Amino acid sequence: HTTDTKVFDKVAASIFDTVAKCGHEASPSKTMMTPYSVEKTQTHAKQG
Amino acid sequence: YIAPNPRISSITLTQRITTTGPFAILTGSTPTAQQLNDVRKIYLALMFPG
Amino acid sequence: NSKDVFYDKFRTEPNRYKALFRSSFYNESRRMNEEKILEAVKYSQKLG
Amino acid sequence: TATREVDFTVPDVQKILDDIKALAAEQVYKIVKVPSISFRHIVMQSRDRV
Repeated sequence: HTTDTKVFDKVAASIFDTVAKCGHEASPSKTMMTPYSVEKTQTHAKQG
Repeated sequence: YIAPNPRISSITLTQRITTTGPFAILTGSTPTAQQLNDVRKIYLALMFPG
Repeated sequence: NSKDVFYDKFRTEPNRYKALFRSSFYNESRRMNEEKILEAVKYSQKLG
Repeated sequence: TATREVDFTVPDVQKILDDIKALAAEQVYKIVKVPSISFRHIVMQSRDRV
């Protein structure tokens, strides 16, 4: 519901902070957060 | 030359439901060179009455 | 997750998310991969 | 041929709702300790009038 950069950065930081405190490790290099591209189970989709 | 607003013929309600006009096939068509010349003839005849 | 899709045609549309991509998160995501490519190149050059 | 012109015939209602929600948080008043100065005095060589 927003396009402001500082809100999105805080949201991503909250996600990573939570998963870090949860005990596991989440790599910010592989984690994906995109509007238009969707991947699951070695299946990829771009723009329909 | 200015075309009419596209929102007149069709209106959208949700992401998957839209209304259809009665002349969709004619609206989607495009003129050729000779048809454009005929349109120019129409406007030239309109702008000089008699 | 509906499986009853059907396809109409192609279209081009403006992108609402264009301004968001100046974020720090995307910059670090790119920079991780630049480090990953460059260290692999250095290792390959050093071994050979 | 189909994708040659950019389309604007579908308004983004979600964008409008987000814009109104963002505008709802705008602030108008300010809370201050001291009101802004409205009167000032120019001094000259006189010791009785300004």
